[PDB]
Amino acid sequence: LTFCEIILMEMESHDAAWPFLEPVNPRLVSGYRRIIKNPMDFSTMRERLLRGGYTSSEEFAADALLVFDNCQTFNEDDSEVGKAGHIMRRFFESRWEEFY
Ligand SMILES: CNC(=O)c1cc(Cl)ccn1
Repeated sequence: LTFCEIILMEMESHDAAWPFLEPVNPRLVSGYRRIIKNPMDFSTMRERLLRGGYTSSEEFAADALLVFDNCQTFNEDDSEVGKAGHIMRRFFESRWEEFY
């Protein structure tokens, strides 16, 4: 869970991390409530981590991949959020496989 802190901090401070810092506001994003069943962002993961709500690193990795799966589900690959999402997803997978 130490590395979970390291990689979350690096993700939170990443350049392309702007679409995933805060939860998506369904009032502002049309159809998001309908398309995405399990919304997830970095702050939600951050709150769960500080509270200690992560049993294992796998549960952490699950929510991380959930962020990028949700991004790919709702946004186009050539969209601004989509392009930022591909950067963040590749960043996570890379750093995650470095440690483990
Ligand atoms: C992760 N962010 C999104 O999925 C998103 C998508 C759109 Cl269209 C607007 C704001 N946020």
